[PDB]
Amino acid sequence: YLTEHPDPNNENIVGYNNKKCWPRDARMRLMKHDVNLGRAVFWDIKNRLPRSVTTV
Amino acid sequence: TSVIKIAVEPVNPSELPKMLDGLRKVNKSYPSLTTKVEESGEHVILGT
Amino acid sequence: DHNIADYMTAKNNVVINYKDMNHTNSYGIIRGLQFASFIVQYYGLVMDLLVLGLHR
Amino acid sequence: GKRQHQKDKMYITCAEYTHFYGGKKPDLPQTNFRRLPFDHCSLSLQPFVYP
Amino acid sequence: EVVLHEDKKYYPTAEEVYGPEVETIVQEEDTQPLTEPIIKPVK
Amino acid sequence: FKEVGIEFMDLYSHLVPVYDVEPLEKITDAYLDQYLWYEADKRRLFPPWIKPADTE
Amino acid sequence: RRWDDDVVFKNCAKGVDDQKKDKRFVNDTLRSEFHKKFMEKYIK
Amino acid sequence: NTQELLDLLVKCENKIQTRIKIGLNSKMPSRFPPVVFYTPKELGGLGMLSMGHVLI
Amino acid sequence: TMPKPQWHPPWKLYRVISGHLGWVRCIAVEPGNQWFVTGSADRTIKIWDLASGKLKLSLTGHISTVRGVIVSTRSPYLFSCGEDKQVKCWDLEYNKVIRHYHGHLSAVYGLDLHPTIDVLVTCSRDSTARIWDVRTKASVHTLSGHTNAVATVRCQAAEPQIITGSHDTTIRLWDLVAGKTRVTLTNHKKSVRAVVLHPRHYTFASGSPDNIKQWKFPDGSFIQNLSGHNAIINTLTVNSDGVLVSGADNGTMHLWDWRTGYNFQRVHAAVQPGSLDSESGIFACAFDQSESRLLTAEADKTIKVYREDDTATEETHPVS
Amino acid sequence: SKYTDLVPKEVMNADDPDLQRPDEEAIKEITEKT
Amino acid sequence: FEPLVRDWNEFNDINKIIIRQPIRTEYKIAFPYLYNNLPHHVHLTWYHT
Amino acid sequence: MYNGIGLPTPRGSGTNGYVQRNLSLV
Amino acid sequence: TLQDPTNQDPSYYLKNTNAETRETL
Amino acid sequence: IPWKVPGLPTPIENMILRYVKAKADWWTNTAHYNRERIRRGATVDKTVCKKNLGRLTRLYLKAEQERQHNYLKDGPYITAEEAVAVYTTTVHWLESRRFSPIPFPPLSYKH
Repeated sequence: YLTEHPDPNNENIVGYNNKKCWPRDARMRLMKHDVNLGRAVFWDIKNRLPRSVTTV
Repeated sequence: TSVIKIAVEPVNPSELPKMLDGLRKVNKSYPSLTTKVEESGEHVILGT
Repeated sequence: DHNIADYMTAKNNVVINYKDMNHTNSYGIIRGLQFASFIVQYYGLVMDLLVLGLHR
Repeated sequence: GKRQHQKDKMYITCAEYTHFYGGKKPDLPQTNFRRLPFDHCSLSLQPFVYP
Repeated sequence: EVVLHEDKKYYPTAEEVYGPEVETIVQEEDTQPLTEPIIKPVK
Repeated sequence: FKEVGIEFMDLYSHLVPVYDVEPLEKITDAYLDQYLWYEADKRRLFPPWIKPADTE
Repeated sequence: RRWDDDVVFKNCAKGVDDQKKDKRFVNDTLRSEFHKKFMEKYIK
Repeated sequence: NTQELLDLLVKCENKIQTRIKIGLNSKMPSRFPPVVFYTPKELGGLGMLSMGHVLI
Repeated sequence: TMPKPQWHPPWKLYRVISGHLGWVRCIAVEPGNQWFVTGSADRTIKIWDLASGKLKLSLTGHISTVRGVIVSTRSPYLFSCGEDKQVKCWDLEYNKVIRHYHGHLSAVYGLDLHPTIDVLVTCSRDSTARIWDVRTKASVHTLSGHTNAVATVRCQAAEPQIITGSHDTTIRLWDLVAGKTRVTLTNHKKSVRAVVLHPRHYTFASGSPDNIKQWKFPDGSFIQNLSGHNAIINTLTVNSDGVLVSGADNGTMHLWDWRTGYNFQRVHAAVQPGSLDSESGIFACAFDQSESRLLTAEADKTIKVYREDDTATEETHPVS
Repeated sequence: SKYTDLVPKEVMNADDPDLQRPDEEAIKEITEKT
Repeated sequence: FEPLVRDWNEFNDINKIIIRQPIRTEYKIAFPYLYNNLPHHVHLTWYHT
Repeated sequence: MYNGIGLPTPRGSGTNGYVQRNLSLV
Repeated sequence: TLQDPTNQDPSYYLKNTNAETRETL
Repeated sequence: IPWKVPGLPTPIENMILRYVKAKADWWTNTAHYNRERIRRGATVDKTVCKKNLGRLTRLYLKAEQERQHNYLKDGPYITAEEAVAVYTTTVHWLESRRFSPIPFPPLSYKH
């Protein structure tokens, strides 16, 4: 993922969206490893699916 | 002795230098006021 | 049976009309048909086989 | 005059224009704290073994 | 190539129609809040 | 086939398309819908990850 | 023998790489970016 | 477990009762004691089910 | 036939600004060259930065098309009129509407401030003009006499103090204190939509689809007929160096020499990407206070900025 | 009312001062009057 | 009256707090600049006579 | 809003906004 | 300082082509 | 519905296309912010909800009718390769699960 989408300024925390319904102890902690793991999983699943049939 | 200890922090983090400017000014103006910076970056005031 | 398949696919190809405007549907499905739910589930099955593998 | 319908007015209200139609958003915090722990490799983002 | 319906562009670009010597500004959002005055009084 | 009419159900936060099909055709579609689901359930077309299932 | 061996498609999210929709200002309002986002939000 | 809902339910129960009082051209609370709302339809009341008389 | 006209360099487009969502109908520059203000059919008033071309602020009080804006020189106010029959005073210390004027019967088409006295003059589609006390919001006078919609209105210290051109193709020169017409000028054949007053020449020009006519104060004595712009002209703007700009309804500008009536440049600008070729048109233009840049508010919803061309000489572009 | 006042008047700079606007004292006096 | 004014952080964290006495509202009225983040339009009260 | 508890305004809530302390704390 | 807190082809898109797909294309 | 008037002079037609485009912008922007007010709860009037629903329907059908036209002109979006891969994959799935295909219902069908 970081090969295809290099991020020098570490802005990946900005787009990521988490549940504001829970308290701060209960929300997702937006740690560097976990934010990039989540984006990499999503990107891999998104590459599975041709844009002409559907997308995520 | 100054033993009462209060920690301050700007609301906009980008506004941090102005606060530091302000801190030096209160340090000149109150004779026994102490200002420290901790390891974790808190700015601390000691007063009575 | 190919007769039923022709009936379902041909049934999606209709003129849609609200008030003075009308056009032919030729691309997507019309979700308000009675058997549309079947189509979605069956077509969704194909998308599942893309996201998984055949093996998984 | 009575300000009877103030949310639904004959124009776009000031707060509504700010929040939806291109007014200036306050935009307070930007990447306030994003530091990898010291024990982690910068490339892998996982605990190093040979630093 | 083949361009999807949400991808497709109908009109040419602004710097295609005006040229290189013309600078195009698109302002969708403004840079001040309403709270900040245009003519600020001296304090 | 005949043309279908379209309206929108206003749910105040979004709009939902509502399709109006002729009655004769609608009886034929409803019969096909029941038949297809019965035979597909008997022949095990849809694998169990496909929800909503009848059982729960 | 990676876990994505028998996966039918690859590279399908290579086009959407960069978002620059803002700088393009179209005068036609049904073709504008705002209206396309509007119609995507509210007819769902 | 959702406090937002409990606030919303108290508001909504009061709006329904107030609309019935508006229909009668009066909002004075003693002409409309809760017996007229909560009493079941089998005794002549409106019979509304309650959720908003809780402590939040 | 005439003397040799003065040489003026050509102007070229250098900046296109695009942020409104309807026709830009009016434009005005602050007295200190820092910002200009445009009003739109969008119903928003936008304050832009004159140097960078950036949007500073938007103000949204109006109910219909904002048809004219002007900035006060002696107070921090912005005055706007609109097709919703309403004239507003905006306080730029607060960015708030602080007062409004009532009594107009139809759409207000333009407005101007008297340069010494604190009155506001607005012209309207009910074929009247009105003189308003700025403070106490009272009509001191209604100038009446035109038989169709008054399209433009201008003010000066010298007599006559108010000039109004109208859709009944006449110009009227008014006594401000009595509120009566002094002079009526009926030389045009089609409706007079734009009038401009020279900065120091004690003359004025008026425009109609026929041709521009140039007249002499105080009595309205006809001087000259400036001909060639065969289009409905919406605005006249005069420079201090003697440049006259005529912006048409089909999108063409003609630059003219005020002295001799010589037409030295014709400009027709492209429209923005989305629009139709019929969407080109110019509703207003204004020089800044530096007079270096020319701002035109247009019907393809853009603001175009023209700059005088420094590389060109008399040898390159001769005066014919 | 006549014909001679619609023909184009002389087009040249015969008199720079005659077209010039009045001085500041006169405009201040008329401003105060009005 | 009606109100006049109408993120994850380290400065506000609960593991660092020594809850000895609660901070009442009276204290925030009494020393408003000490116990409030954002005191706008606040008046200092007479201390003692 | 005393001690950081309660509605800043009771208006439009549908209730009078009376707040009491929990008596079943341990 | 290691740490200071104060600072194309048609058969593109098409991995794993099976026998019937190769033969058909 | 496409509007053409064959005789009509082109100054008049340019003026008409100008003012129809202006009214279209006024109409569509009003649709845009009354929907926001309806969603946030700011309006309580039912006739404005009916008018917005009407305006919204017309805008949706203008867009959808364009989408169908582009589908026929700009080609199918599913390529021959992607279509054959989808089809062949489904065949292998159904073949491995040993699915017997549904027949046409006979008229002497017991159910």
